[PDB]
Amino acid sequence: SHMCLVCSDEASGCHYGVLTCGSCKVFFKRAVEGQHNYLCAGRNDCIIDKIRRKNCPACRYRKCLQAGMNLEARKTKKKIK
Amino acid sequence: SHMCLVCSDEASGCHYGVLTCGSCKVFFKRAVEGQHNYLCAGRNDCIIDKIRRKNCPACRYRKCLQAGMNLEAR
DNA sequence: CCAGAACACCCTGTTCTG
DNA sequence: CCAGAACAGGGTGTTCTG
Ligand SMILES: [Zn+2]
Ligand SMILES: [Zn+2]
Ligand SMILES: [Zn+2]
Ligand SMILES: [Zn+2]
Repeated sequence: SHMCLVCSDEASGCHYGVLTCGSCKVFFKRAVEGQHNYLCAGRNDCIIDKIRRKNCPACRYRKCLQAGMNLEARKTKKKIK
Repeated sequence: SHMCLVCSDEASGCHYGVLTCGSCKVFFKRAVEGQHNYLCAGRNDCIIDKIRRKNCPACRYRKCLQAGMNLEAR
């Protein structure tokens, strides 16, 4: 019953190594598999929350990285301990 | 040959009273009618240019109004 | 030439499947 | 539980129509 660490929406589980909602889970996967040459229109600190997370993919992706999301998370936990 | 005064894309003609591109023309009309209440994720001063105009409809719509865009101007 | 409508795509987020 | 795929919708921008 926790909150997505990236956007504070209703979290759905531990995804790519972090507590997140589903939207952030698929957003991160899409961002890492393509290019993430996104551009912030503000000052690289946009507020990423449930209604505003769509505004700035640049800052959203940055928060994903900063919370520790990574593709090999599940496979890394499966080497422990 | 010219420049949209809202997003700086190549403008297409005078729309709603102002030199704008086509995307800004239709954005503005949708903003006034659909009257969604948009919310900035920054500080209400986002850069509105070709690639970023889509990031912040609140600020884009503000820049539209500030450039003089107006529905009943014809 | 411009307003408005239609179309066509992208991005997103929910649901399905392995 | 959680990854990845599929599917459904909203916003955006170009083209079409009045
Ligand atoms: Zn989230
Ligand atoms: Zn940002
Ligand atoms: Zn424009
Ligand atoms: Zn803004």
